[PDB]
Amino acid sequence: HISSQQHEKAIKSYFDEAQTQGVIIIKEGKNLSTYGNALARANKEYVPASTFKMLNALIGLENHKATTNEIFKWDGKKRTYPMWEKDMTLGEAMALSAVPVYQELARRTGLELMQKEVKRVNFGNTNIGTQVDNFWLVGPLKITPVQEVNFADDLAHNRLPFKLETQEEVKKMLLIKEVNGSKIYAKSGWGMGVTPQVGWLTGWVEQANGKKIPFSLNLEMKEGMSGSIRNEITYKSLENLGII
Ligand SMILES: *[B]([O])([O])[C]([C][C])[N]S(=O)(=O)[C]C1=[C]C(C([O])=O)=[C][C]=[C]1
Repeated sequence: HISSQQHEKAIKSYFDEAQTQGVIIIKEGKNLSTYGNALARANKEYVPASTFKMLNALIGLENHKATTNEIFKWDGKKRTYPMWEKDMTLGEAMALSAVPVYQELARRTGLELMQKEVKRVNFGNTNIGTQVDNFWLVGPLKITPVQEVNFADDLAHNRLPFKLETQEEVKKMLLIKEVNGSKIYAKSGWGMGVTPQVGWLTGWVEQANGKKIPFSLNLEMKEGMSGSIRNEITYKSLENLGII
């Protein structure tokens, strides 16, 4: 019974109250819906930041640069965050957003193959530049929220150009929340190497009946915001729309 005006006002208020500017794009079948407090962000380009780990993992597994059980050993050097000072599989590194592990994977893939594969998937502006280990953090690779939700839609439905098994293995790494009978698969991003900083949460809800509803949240991370605001706004928005 809830009007579209009320859903739009509610979701906008979640971004307003977090003192940020952002959008969340929802896709139902082929139809995009855009909510939030800065709708024009929907077709603007931002660095993908750690959302690129979804594609990095697909590329590295497909090309035999790692297995899902391989343990990437911590090299013993101090990390930016202490939670990264440990040995990790790709899936554990996905959950911790452990940049160093995915930088190792990118170096195994190498610039030539990485560029070919990013072009082959047609991800964002497709440009990785000359540095195989940081192009998703500081540019030149960029992507819009519409492109991110369409990438999530492709992955959720096994439509990316990788083996089915590769896509299933990466999707298993993305389960972040179980709500009643729904499952939320997503990857966060926080681009601290750019100004303004960008925050992302891109993924999909798998409902109990099996329908998959992709989404992409994109906002501005401000001084002293918590990363959990990305999750909190996303979950509140999905709940307001009755998706979870
Ligand atoms: B990534 O998560 O976006 C990674 C590389 C840009 N972000 S970071 O290392 O600069 C800060 C960070 C963010 C997150 C997150 O949840 O996205 C997790 C750990 C560290």
